[PDB]
Amino acid sequence: RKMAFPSGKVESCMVQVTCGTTTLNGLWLDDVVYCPRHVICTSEDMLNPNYEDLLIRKSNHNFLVQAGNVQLRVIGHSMQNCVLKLKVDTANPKTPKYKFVRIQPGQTFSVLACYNGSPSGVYQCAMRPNFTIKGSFLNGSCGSVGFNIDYDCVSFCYMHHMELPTGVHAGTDLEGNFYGPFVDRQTAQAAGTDTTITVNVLAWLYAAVINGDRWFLNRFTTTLNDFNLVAMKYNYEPLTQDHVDILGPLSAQTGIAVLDMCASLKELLQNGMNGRTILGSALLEDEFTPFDVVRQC
Amino acid sequence: FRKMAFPSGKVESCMVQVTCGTTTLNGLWLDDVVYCPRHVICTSEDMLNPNYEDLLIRKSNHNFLVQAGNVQLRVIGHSMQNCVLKLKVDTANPKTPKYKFVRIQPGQTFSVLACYNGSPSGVYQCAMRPNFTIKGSFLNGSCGSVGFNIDYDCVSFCYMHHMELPTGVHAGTDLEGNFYGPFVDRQTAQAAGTDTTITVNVLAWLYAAVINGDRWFLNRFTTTLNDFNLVAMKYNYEPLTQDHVDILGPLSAQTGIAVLDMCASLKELLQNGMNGRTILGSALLEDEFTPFDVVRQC
Ligand SMILES: COc1cccc2[nH]c(C(=O)N[C@@H](CC(C)C)C(=O)N[C@@H](C[C@@H]3CCNC3=O)C(=O)COP(=O)(O)O)cc12
Ligand SMILES: COc1cccc2[nH]c(C(=O)N[C@@H](CC(C)C)C(=O)N[C@@H](C[C@@H]3CCNC3=O)C(=O)COP(=O)(O)O)cc12
Repeated sequence: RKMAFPSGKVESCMVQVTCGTTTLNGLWLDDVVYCPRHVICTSEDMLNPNYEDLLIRKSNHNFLVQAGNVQLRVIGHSMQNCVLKLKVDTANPKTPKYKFVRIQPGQTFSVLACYNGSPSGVYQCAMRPNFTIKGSFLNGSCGSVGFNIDYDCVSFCYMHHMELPTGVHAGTDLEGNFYGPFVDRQTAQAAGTDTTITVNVLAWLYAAVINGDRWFLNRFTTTLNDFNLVAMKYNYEPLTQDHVDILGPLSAQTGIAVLDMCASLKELLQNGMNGRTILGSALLEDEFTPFDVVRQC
Repeated sequence: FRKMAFPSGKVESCMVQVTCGTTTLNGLWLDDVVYCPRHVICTSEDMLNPNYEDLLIRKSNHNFLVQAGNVQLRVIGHSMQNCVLKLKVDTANPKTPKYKFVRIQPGQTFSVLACYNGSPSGVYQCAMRPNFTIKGSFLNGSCGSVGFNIDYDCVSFCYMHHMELPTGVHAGTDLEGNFYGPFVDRQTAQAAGTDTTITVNVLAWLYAAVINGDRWFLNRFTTTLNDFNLVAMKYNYEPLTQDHVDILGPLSAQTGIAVLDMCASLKELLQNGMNGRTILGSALLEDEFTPFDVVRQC
């Protein structure tokens, strides 16, 4: 099932940042607070703000950073693409081991949704191929982060900025770079047309096999280039070499070649399910990575 | 609209590892007591059918090996409340939250924090099914994992994991050791009563889908409460009470759709199938969101 990482290490890092009357969420790691730069906007700013000129008018004493109602004093500020970095005078004693990472489409992560620096909920998300995520966010949620946990090291990968007219969501990595062609303006932006995450559909077929559901296994094989040409015709992502490599463990475990599996999914694409389920669903599931399959299992 | 768990940090600070001999599971460390399932004291040979009390009198405090991360806690006492072992230790959990022990009623949801060897591993949302099972995600060594709700800094523990049924649904107890359902902490194959679908939750979920723009299942018809329950019972859905009607008010006030209107919508879904369409991306009528879960998310 959809399963989030335990959130306690990220929870102890959430703070709020206020400019005038705009309060977003921030991420407090060591003695730096990271938040979306549009906190320095007010209403007339937003259509096309001048973050350069807006941040010139700013001084350290304009920034109210609070862990709860305890203020942390700002001693430096700077902009790095779309994230503001506020240097504070206290190193967060609950700073976990961590890295900032830029994820690829198809990869999953947990979102800690927060409001006023207060965690509200946790859930698993997948970065769609059009660099949106299908999240759950109200107003006040900007600055909420997404993350993975590997050996109690936290890999921060997403900071939330935007809800698109289609209800899906957009944001940056922790260096302030948007995933996708989105800009942090009060603007109706359009997502690229999404596609199905092929490497994840394959992982899910392996998990079916691991569990005894293998009727779909065929006797054929394919080249990777022939599958990628047939896959794009069904709005499926083409497979990279990195995709085949992370399918490796599930391949070895089931004994099924990655490219026989590809030839098996192709059949499911040309001929459908035939009123037959796979792991209980009538639809192919594309938001479990091979890591998520191995994670449990 | 996603299935959302409560932040698990408050529970993470409480999970520990409990080992007796060659069996290990998770315990819950609040104040100066560690709570764990009682079959941790069982040998392999014992687990088929053991006398738990005589198994416990023959126990020494020093045979219990409680590890909280890297520190070993010392057991200065023990007792047994139903299927839950209470291990008094010489150290109080300094990170003990405001908490309470609650017995959940069927249809209600909670967050499960899946743990292994006392280490948290995942968190997700479950519902107490009508037949007092939960459709969990649990492996070897998950026994002692807990379910809980948080309500303004207060944690309400409602479930401790014990068992996976042959059908692959799961069973356990409240934090006073009383099983949900007719299950026992024996190593035997146990079946549950026939399960049903949580009606008021499906309706909350239909209301969720309208709030997210999905409207294709709405219709102009309406129904009486009793004529809806006749059809719901026919399809193995729980009955709808007036109380359930009232709990749904906020969603019905919010969307402009009277509850008895959404029931006519659900009745037609039950009698006509979904014709290959989808609601909030699901091919199935989802019944593990309560009205409170929808309200708090939307
Ligand atoms: C013409 O305008 C539009 C037209 C059509 C679609 C549009 N979409 C946005 C947008 O999304 N705008 C960002 C801010 C940008 C301008 C930097 C925003 O509203 N983000 C929210 C999260 C959002 C709100 C609810 N659910 C979320 O995901 C926060 O993170 C806290 O913002 P608040 O200060 O608390 O209101 C503007 C817009
Ligand atoms: C003939 O026997 C059977 C036949 C058919 C079905 C059966 N089902 C069970 C059962 O579920 N038994 C509990 C222990 C009893 C004594 C209450 C258990 O087996 N295991 C887990 C949780 C489980 C592990 C797999 N998924 C979970 O949810 C623990 O965590 C504690 O024990 P372990 O640490 O694994 O040794 C026995 C059985």
